[PDB]
Amino acid sequence: GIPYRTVSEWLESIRMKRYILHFHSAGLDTMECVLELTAEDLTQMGITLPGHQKRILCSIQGF
Ligand SMILES: [Cl-]
Repeated sequence: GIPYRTVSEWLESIRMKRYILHFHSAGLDTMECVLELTAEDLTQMGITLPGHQKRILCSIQGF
């Protein structure tokens, strides 16, 4: 990939679309915006549950 074309498609595929507003209000609206995200970025974004951070960060590493 990137094997996803939209942030929304990517999040849905990893079952984290519950965090879609968190990504948009932090101005991350394309796949290229997310490639270098860290657990610190997620926390600051309000995504703090560790298994969810892991789900998201593992997915990006898997691209
Ligand atoms: Cl993109």
